[PDB]
Amino acid sequence: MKEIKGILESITGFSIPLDNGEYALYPAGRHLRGAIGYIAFNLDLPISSKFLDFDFDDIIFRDLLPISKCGKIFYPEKNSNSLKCPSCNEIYGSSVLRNIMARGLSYKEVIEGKKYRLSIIVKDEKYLNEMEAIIRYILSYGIYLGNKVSKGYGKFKIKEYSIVDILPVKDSEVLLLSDAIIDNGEKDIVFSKKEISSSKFEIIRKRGKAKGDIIRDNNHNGFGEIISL
RNA sequence: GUUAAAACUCUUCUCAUGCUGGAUUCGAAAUUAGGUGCGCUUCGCGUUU
Ligand SMILES: [Zn+2]
Repeated sequence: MKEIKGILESITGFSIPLDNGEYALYPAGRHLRGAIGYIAFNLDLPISSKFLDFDFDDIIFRDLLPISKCGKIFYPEKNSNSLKCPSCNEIYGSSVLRNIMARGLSYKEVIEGKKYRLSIIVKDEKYLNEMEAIIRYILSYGIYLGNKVSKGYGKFKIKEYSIVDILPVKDSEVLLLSDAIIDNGEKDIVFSKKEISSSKFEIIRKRGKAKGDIIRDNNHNGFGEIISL
C-alpha cells in the first residue's frame, strides 16, 4: 500500500453544485475520479475500464481537502458545513464562494489560489504503474474538476508529486473526513456515472452518512474516509 | 469513468469642455567718391574823313 501526496491548487475556479442550490466549498474525490477516468479513456489506458467500475476497491481517491497556511489539511468541523484545521482555525467557510452572473448563466464558484490535498490511495502495485503515468500527464497539462470543463472552469495544477507510502488507521473510533456510504444514515448524497461510450447520465442518489462524525468500527479499513484522531 | 453535457457579463455611450508662447531688448558700431587732368587752341580795333 502507498499514496501519492499533493498540494493541488486552482488556476481557474471550480463550480460544483449540490442539491438545494448548495455549492460545495472544496473539490471532492468523486470529481477527481470522474476526471481521471476521462483521462484514462482519452489516453486508451486499461484502468479506464476499472474507472467505470464504482467498486474496484483499489485506487481509492481521498477528497481534495483544502490545505492551510499552517501546512495542515483543514479537518472538517464536526457536523458542520465549514472546515477548521487542527492548528489555529483559519476557517474556510462560504465566504470563498462568489455568486456569478455571466450571460444569463447565474451560478457560483470558489476562488483560485487556495491549495488542496492530493491523496490517491492505491492498493495494487500493478495499478501504480498507470498511476504514475496519470499523475505525470496532470504534471504537464493539468486536471479539470467541476462544471464547464470545456469552458475552462476547474483547472488544477499539482506542485508536489510525491509517491510517499502510508498505513491504514489504528483506532476503531474514527472521524468521518468525507461523506460515507452507510445505508439508513439519513444524510442524502448524490453523484453520477456518465458512461460516455454508451450515454445515460445516471444522477445516482443515496442516503449515506455525513462528514464530521466520530464512529466506532473494528471492521474498518478506511466515499468516506477514516481520521486517526 | 465529475447531480454531467450544453450557454462568450453581452449590447448602448468619442476624456470632452474652458486657456493665444506671451512678456523684455533699435542691425549698429568703425570707414570723407577720394585720387589724376590749365577753357585751351585760331583771328592786330581794321577801314573811313
Ligand atoms: Zn490553521
